[PDB]
Amino acid sequence: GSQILCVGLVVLDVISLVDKYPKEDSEIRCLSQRWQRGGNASNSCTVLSLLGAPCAFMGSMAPGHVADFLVADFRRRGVDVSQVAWQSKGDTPSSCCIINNSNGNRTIVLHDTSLPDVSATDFEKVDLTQFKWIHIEGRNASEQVKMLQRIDAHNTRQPPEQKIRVSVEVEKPREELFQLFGYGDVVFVSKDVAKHLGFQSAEEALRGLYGRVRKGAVLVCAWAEEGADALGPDGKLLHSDAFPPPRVVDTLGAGDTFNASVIFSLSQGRSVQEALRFGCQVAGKKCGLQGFDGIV
Amino acid sequence: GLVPRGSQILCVGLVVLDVISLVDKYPKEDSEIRCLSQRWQRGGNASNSCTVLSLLGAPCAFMGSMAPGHVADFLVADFRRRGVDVSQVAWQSKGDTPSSCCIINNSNGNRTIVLHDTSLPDVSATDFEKVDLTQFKWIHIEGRNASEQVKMLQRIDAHNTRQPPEQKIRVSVEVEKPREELFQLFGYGDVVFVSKDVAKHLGFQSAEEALRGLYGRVRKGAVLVCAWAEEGADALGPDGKLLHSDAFPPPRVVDTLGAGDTFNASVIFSLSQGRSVQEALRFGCQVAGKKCGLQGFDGIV
Ligand SMILES: Cc1cc(C)c(C#N)c(N2CCOCC2)n1
Ligand SMILES: Cc1cc(C)c(C#N)c(N2CCOCC2)n1
Repeated sequence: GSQILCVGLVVLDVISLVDKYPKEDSEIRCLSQRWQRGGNASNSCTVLSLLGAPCAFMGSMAPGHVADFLVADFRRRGVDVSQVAWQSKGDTPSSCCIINNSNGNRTIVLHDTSLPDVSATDFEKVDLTQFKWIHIEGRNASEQVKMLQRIDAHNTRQPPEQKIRVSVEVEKPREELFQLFGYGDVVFVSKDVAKHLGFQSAEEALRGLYGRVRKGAVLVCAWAEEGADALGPDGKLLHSDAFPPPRVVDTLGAGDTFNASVIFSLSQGRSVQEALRFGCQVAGKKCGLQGFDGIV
Repeated sequence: GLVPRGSQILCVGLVVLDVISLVDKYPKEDSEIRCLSQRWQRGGNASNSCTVLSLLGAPCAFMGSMAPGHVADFLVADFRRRGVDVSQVAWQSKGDTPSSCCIINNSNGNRTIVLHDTSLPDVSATDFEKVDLTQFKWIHIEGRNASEQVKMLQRIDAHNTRQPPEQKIRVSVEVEKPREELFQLFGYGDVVFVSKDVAKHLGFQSAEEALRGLYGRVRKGAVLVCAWAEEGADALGPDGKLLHSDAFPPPRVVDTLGAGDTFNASVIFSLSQGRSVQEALRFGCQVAGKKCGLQGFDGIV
């Protein structure tokens, strides 16, 4: 149990860096362009790798020239791809990302290619003994709940010192995913999900959604410039102010930087308060740079 | 491989990777949306004309700037898919292979474009100097970096001076963008294509007005051509006779993107086949009109 595993998506981010967001029906030239390996679980593996944590990525990929770019990027970062669910049907998903250089805002137009998702069958083949931590990016909820029931069953047959710590991410405001609330030691709920459920702050969301988490779980909600908050079994609300850079240039994957940094800090035995703080610290650092290089 | 002497039609200009996404609604800044469909296409004027020439049955070559990388790889495989000779590409050690993001709102049909960056250098006169011209029977230049292209055109003129009339390379130029620097290109080539957009920005309200008002800018013996979409196209040569062909509209209009490039390549093809200017005008109108009722370039011939 020496590695952190992230189960989720790997998407090709085709990036255009603009000085201002284009008005509808307008024609504006971009400042610069780059291809970036994206996908939430995939971005968190980049961050975990830079933090010095051995990690593995599990997600669906389709053989082609794009997957060769993605795989070469994963390998250059030392991310283990041995668990990848290579598919025969479907193309590798790609997205057009417009990054506003003046405020760091990122607009994503995702092309979801109907690539078959990672299944409980794919997960059943995985050797759970090499993993210290397993993070699951909420996608195919019913099929992931089965992956989560499999980790819990393994845990019950293991000593407390050899148990696999589990984290879940509920980013999209999709009702199917609200069952995952639900499972795991740490539950990351997005600001978008929280707002969609009628909450105007991180503290409100935590108080209103805690009843949905597993006994003894920590519910975490980041709220951009408002920093981030956490709530555990003790009922004590924990807050961390954000660490915004003086110039916010790229927020693409900031939330993924936060999740990965919180997971790394907890996996290192640090307190929830310290982990919240470290999450905001690394995410804030990322926001003042293009991509993920130089975050540490 | 071995290209026979005076066998190819060369087009010099832009190649860009256009990523086109169809959306339910225009995305609001800082949001993550899912497009209805996404297409990766090879674009650019000279690039589109190259595809059309291959489909017409002509050996053709593309000359343009690319930087090694994944974008270039996609573009090279798309050129090769269309039988385009890619050996004259000006590879660049600095800059980005052009890529554009187009967003189409499915509801109103509006097109929002994030254009490629200006980082990649255009083909230069020194890059063009290194080209052995003997395998080309026709060279078409898309007006971009005018001062450098003027020298490319002077080089061809020099080459032609030393050749018997049967081994002279025919030349065409396209002034498509309403940019002042491009207007000096009107004085070069045997055939000059002027866009409706340029004509309008110069105050002309019809293809007849544009040709009459701009013919003085062309070199002796040149033919000035202007397509005006639904109004068809005109041509004017040294005899002073305004030639015209009506448009050949398709039953339903599907995709007009690259219709001007289809017209250009078809007029060039027809002229290179020894057909008259009137026959070339008609042929260009027919092929471009058929293209408009088709998605992309499949089945234009
Ligand atoms: C979108 C967004 C914008 C900014 C300015 C920050 C920062 N700093 C940020 N993070 C806050 C901490 O939690 C992770 C995200 N996210
Ligand atoms: C944009 C545009 C729209 C339409 C409907 C046509 C036609 N027909 C057309 N072409 C006319 C011939 O010359 C080339 C262009 N172009």
